Amino acid sequence: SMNPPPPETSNPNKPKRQTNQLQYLLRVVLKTLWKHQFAWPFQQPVDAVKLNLPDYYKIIKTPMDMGTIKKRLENNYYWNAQECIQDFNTMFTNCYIYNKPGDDIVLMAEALEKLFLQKINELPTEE
Ligand SMILES: Cc1noc(C)c1-c1cc(O)cc([C@@H](O)c2cccnc2)c1
Repeated sequence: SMNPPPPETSNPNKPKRQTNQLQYLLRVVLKTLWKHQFAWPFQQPVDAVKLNLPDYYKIIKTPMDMGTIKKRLENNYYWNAQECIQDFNTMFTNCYIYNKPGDDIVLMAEALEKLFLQKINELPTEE
């Protein structure tokens, strides 16, 4: 079995812009979620081969993870904060679609999501 290519993190054709909100997403939001005790399953793309989940990429067609998000932030991939917020949302929603409501991995995602939303409440206004 095989994993798909990861989500795009480099594209010289895509216009880029640094914004105070993007800087906050890296320096506050991502950094805080990354250090959380439940972050580890989310720090890299799901390796469906290693985890013996052959159905994963049949069910999840818009994959996303914090490793990818970290690279997109550090390598200035984004034009705006909404693109980055959408990536986090995709990551959470994927987890909830693929797994069962009770599952440990779901409780971990929910903890991270609660935290994420608290941090998004302090998103600075655009300079
Ligand atoms: C994220 C995500 N979304 O769907 C799946 C499935 C994962 C996932 C990713 C991993 O890297 C490891 C594990 C699994 O071994 C685990 C981790 C923690 C608790 N309970 C189970 C699950």
